[PDB]
Amino acid sequence: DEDETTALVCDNGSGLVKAGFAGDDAPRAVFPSIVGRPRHQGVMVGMGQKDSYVGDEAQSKRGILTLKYPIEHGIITNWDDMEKIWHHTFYNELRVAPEEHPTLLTEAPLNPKANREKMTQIMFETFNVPAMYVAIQAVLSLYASGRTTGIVLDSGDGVTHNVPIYEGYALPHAIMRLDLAGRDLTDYLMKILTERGYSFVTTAEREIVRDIKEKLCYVALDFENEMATAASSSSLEKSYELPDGQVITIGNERFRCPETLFQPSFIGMESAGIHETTYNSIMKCDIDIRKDLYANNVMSGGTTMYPGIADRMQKEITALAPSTMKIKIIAPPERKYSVWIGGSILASLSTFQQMWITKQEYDEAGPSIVHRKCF
Amino acid sequence: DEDETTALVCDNGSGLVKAGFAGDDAPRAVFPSIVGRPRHQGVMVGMGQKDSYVGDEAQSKRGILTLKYPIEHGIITNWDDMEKIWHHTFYNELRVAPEEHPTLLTEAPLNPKANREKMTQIMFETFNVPAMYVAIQAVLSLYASGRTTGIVLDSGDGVTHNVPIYEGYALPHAIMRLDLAGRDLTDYLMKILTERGYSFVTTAEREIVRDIKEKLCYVALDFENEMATAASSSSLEKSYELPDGQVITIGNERFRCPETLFQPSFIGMESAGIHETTYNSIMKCDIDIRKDLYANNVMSGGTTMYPGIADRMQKEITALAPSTMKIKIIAPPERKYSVWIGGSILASLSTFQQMWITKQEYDEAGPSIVHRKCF
Amino acid sequence: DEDETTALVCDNGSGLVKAGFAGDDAPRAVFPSIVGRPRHQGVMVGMGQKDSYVGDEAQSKRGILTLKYPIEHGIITNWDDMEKIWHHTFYNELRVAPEEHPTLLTEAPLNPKANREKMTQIMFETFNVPAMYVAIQAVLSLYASGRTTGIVLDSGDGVTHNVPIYEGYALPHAIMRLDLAGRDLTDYLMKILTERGYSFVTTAEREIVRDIKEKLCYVALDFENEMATAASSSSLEKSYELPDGQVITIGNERFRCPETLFQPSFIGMESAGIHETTYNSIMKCDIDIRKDLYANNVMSGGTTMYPGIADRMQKEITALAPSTMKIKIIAPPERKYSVWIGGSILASLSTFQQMWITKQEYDEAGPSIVHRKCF
Amino acid sequence: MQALLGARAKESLDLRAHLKQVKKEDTEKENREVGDWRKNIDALSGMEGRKKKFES
Repeated sequence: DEDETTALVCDNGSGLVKAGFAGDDAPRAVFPSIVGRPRHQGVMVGMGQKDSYVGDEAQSKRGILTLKYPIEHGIITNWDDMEKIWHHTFYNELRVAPEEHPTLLTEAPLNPKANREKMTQIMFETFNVPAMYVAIQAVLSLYASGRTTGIVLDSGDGVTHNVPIYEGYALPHAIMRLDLAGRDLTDYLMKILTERGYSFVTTAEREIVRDIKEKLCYVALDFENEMATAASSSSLEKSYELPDGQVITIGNERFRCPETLFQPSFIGMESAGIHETTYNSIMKCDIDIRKDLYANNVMSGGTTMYPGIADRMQKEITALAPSTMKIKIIAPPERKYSVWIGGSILASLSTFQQMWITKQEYDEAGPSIVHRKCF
Repeated sequence: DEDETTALVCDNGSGLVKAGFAGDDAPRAVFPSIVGRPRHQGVMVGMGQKDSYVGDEAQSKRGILTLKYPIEHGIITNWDDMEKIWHHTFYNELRVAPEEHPTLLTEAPLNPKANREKMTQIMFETFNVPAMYVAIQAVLSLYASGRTTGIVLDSGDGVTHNVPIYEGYALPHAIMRLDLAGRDLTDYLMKILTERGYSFVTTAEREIVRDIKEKLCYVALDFENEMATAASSSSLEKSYELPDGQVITIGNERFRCPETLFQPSFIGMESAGIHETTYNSIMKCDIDIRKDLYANNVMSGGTTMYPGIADRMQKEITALAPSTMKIKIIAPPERKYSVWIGGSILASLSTFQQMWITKQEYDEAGPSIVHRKCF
Repeated sequence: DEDETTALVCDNGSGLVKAGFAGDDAPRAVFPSIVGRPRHQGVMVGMGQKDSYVGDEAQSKRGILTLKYPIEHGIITNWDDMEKIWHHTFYNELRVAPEEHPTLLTEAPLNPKANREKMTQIMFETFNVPAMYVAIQAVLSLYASGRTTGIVLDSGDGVTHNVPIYEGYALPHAIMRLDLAGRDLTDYLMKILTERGYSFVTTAEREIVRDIKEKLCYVALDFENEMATAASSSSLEKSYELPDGQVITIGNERFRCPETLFQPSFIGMESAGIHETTYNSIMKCDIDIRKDLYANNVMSGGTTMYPGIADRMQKEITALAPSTMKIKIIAPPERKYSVWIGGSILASLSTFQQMWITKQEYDEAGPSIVHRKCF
Repeated sequence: MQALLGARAKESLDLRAHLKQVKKEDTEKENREVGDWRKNIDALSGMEGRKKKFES
């Protein structure tokens, strides 16, 4: 199935796991970060039926399953479900045995330390991986984009990291991590759709609202003007097909939900939005750094695909920035996946083959070693 | 005497009782659920003549008997008469004493507990069966049909069950058990035929009407067009031969009686009818489980032989159902006998041999054990 | 009956409508949200009779009526029936009507907005109300309870809202709406009473099982210990008198129905129960809010009349809550009536006299005005 | 691109033909209850003489 003894890459978020091998430009498969379990009483004998479902299995049989996500707000807490997702990911779909391949995993630098320690431990103790390396999603985004400098807004499912990097160096005092992500936008949409008469509360219903957002939503370049017409006419409405033949029609809610990115107060968060975080990450850096960060704002991850987002962000930051200065956004088509690609790039660089924790150093030190060896 | 000690299988309804051995595709014999008793003074001596008759004996000698049915709306109200029926069914006719074989009986999943408990008690205490298992009728319908997913609507003589099952699991919150059944259709026909000039009130008369229904009645997929002609012309009437050579003809009443399954008000019942209960069994399930239940309406039990019932049950559901969605009725030849056949299938599964109540566990726990071990 | 143009207050649910005039601390009368219709053909003449019956008329003549409820989960689906109920409520029994009085309505914060738009149109165009306001049920519960802060569990008939309020302000990001209410608890009870041999299907039967729940059921502080005894001994059983002189004897079903509040899985709902739901409304608020919401768990609406609810809720929240913290519960005798009572308080507060929509603003803007002027 | 849909088709055919198989099993292992009987007759071929009993 694979023709090289290369590194493996797995970007594990609170939404989905993107997994494949180092040297490619795409994951072999994307496995949702889900372990599903039946919530109903069985009645038929000898008709199979599993006790639990993993990844794509969990979504395929979801009609009667409650679906749980092992990762919350950027970190892994249900380490047991992570090991099952990984076993499936590696052995059934990537068709690899990590014992024979070094593995690269990712996190955000302002996430809690336990995440990198448990991810490292699972790969060394249950998979016997010869080596490990936990990467920075912002680093991977800059490699994928062809940059050494910029502000990376990685749009996670859990959290948004917001980090300035200059000439390959971290500028950590200027990181503005924000507790606003794709799962919060999804929760907001469940509540706004309730206002319109469509109640979405169960797992199947929650998965649908996420799917509605992905297909119907946008941010808009100008929220107030967009709402002035969206709130006044059916001409800005779009219908979504619910998987039972019924439809839901959504109007200004189509953008009011993504608007939370610019207005986090919509979900109860105290924040001025993603353009404030971008701005402060530049502003808190020295003036001989700022010129290069203004010219290199980097969009990575999901939400970066919303209509109006690259143009809106450039407008929102140039509005806060000084005049004369050029404010620019980098937003490649390798959207929602460029961080995976960055994983592939880093994992396969010759400059990175000395960065690995080996299964010698790990066995001698234990998982706390990841804090000294990765970043 | 048998090649193997397989379970005896018997489906005890409010209408018919059917039995045979596990592993075959048909019951050996069918009996009415009847115990008969003379309603006349004997005058000749040495005429044989029993104090009570069972099953086919009761029906064959019915000219001077009053006939009683021990089962009503799916449950046994007279266990003494069922004891007589089981002895006749299993030992006199299949020629197997339950003492040497496990016995598989059946009941609806929302069938009152006293009935599943009494069936367990009698087979263990009066027949000394070595093991028991009371099957879910919907499960057996699915086993006989070759389905794991669908709505089992068993429209029998006793009760219509309406249960949604997905991937071998029940969705109990969506079961619409309804007290509308084939026995009511028979009594309605006795009354409507009275209106036509052919009164029916006695046991013999009821058995004639049940025979008329079974040979002459139908549902009509489009009853409005069917009655517009049937109620206007003799060309739509069908003749029936009565036991004494009389002939009765029936016109729109021929389908108006079965129509009660869709129009329950004809017998004074407050109900939406079987097509709406099928609809709600589907509609009350999660949206990722309805797309499969709409495509799998599973017909079972008796009354399913009326021409037009499958098409009449698919058209009405389609009318209630969302557009785009495919609505499909499954109405196999294993109709009316599907529960018995499914019983045979369940009994022979290797995985089902771990489901039996033994005649050890039974005495330690008592008959309430049926709720710990069966369902 | 009245000598002043006081505001009228109506609390309209899927159960009953509580109604009376502002300034009172109780409704003047209760009007079941019912329209009854005969399900039988009339034979006698000179019998009076109605084409349709409402409220208490509908219940008094119910022996031959089918009884329908115009409201589902807080939404009016049949407003023509509500206008008949309201006409009776106002002109026949309360002896007050919107025509000569301003009117306050009670609603949930996420009640579909279209529902307020229609009720607004009806009171202004059918009943000619000079002014309107639609108030939050949680607000009304807090005024009636003597609080400005707390989690209000408004326990409706078809839905429970669960909204945290602090210092008079909504904390909407922490609303944990649950599709579980008093009408669903009734469904569980009738299914388990069906298992005991007492099916409840038709209208008269539906009303009886609701009445059984209200008079016999309770939650208790400890379900498992209550069941260990109730499932073992007749000393925990109670016989309820049915309308025809027969009785139903109920054991642990007496508490299993109410228990669905703590165990929603009993009716097929994917939920951890009202104490977890209350816990999350507190726990998702900022930590300097949390202490005041833990000290103010407010029970309102219906089902809170179940014995042991104050203790069951306080103990479960305390178990979920951080240690040191004091968890307190409010469960006043103004239960089930506190939403109506709060409506009276709010309608009459001097601070609220300018909060009314006049029938000037209404016609200039139309019914959608409620979305801008009320909430 | 050719293996995944193949596997899905294998699973679907397995479930359907397997419910067909479990029911056809019951059909084939027991084909005795779907049989019949000879139902012979005595017919009293002796319309040349009568019987000994007092009733005859």
